[PDB]
Amino acid sequence: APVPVTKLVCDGDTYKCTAYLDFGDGRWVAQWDTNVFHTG
Amino acid sequence: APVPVTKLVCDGDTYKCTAYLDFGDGRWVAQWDTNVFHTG
Amino acid sequence: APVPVTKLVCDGDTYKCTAYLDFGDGRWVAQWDTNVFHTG
Ligand SMILES: CC(=O)N[C@@H]1[C@@H](O)[C@H](O[C@@H]2O[C@H](CO)[C@@H](O)[C@H](O)[C@H]2NC(C)=O)[C@@H](CO[C@@H]2O[C@@H](C)[C@@H](O)[C@@H](O)[C@@H]2O)O[C@H]1O
Ligand SMILES: CC(=O)N[C@@H]1[C@@H](O)[C@H](O[C@@H]2O[C@H](CO)[C@@H](O)[C@H](O)[C@H]2NC(C)=O)[C@@H](CO[C@@H]2O[C@@H](C)[C@@H](O)[C@@H](O)[C@@H]2O)O[C@H]1O
Ligand SMILES: CC(=O)N[C@@H]1[C@@H](O)[C@H](O[C@@H]2O[C@H](CO)[C@@H](O)[C@H](O)[C@H]2NC(C)=O)[C@@H](CO[C@@H]2O[C@@H](C)[C@@H](O)[C@@H](O)[C@@H]2O)O[C@H]1O
Repeated sequence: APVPVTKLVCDGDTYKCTAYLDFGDGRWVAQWDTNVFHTG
Repeated sequence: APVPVTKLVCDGDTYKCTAYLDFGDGRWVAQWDTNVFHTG
Repeated sequence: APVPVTKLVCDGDTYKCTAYLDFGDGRWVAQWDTNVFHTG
């Protein structure tokens, strides 16, 4: 079931974003690959 | 063009995150595959 | 290392979401491909 994201972070060493989820004991995350770059 | 996200959810059954968008009739979403897992 | 997201936007022309990061000079983003579609 869809559950809300309580905090979103991203990481330019791992090239992943991690979404902390509201569910159960509070220790579930969603995580996906991303590009990370400097604008301008 | 980039539009704001009003709410972000993720789902450990479908392995998707869904971003509700502020645009048009209010019923547009962005969605992507994700990993979902327990930590700790 | 993980850094906070300050703003999340998504774009139905590019089919990407972009996360502005709290890091460094403030001009780093994470960006990933997404589906974008109308619901209901
Ligand atoms: C002089 C200095 O410290 N420059 C920093 C860059 O080194 C750093 O870019 C990463 O550098 C490592 C090598 O140390 C590479 O393996 C990565 O591929 C580089 N990442 C990117 C996206 O270019 C940048 C960026 O820092 C990274 O991304 C941030 C958003 C954050 O997650 C940091 O923790 C992460 O290291 O920062 C310069 O200051
Ligand atoms: C006893 C009990 O209820 N255990 C729950 C797990 O079943 C559940 O893990 C999912 O289980 C289904 C089969 O029922 C699998 O098809 C999924 O692959 C499992 N998902 C994961 C990520 O392991 C877990 C996790 O719940 C899921 O993810 C949450 C973040 C949330 O989105 C839930 O709605 C979703 O079902 O929870 C245990 O309690
Ligand atoms: C009459 C009108 O303006 N209709 C709009 C649609 O054209 C638009 O759908 C995009 O249309 C372009 C060509 O104009 C296509 O290349 C895209 O593939 C279409 N995208 C999608 C997702 O269908 C829709 C949706 O607008 C897009 O997505 C929004 C979330 C936002 O990012 C917009 O800036 C973006 O154009 O909107 C209709 O109103």
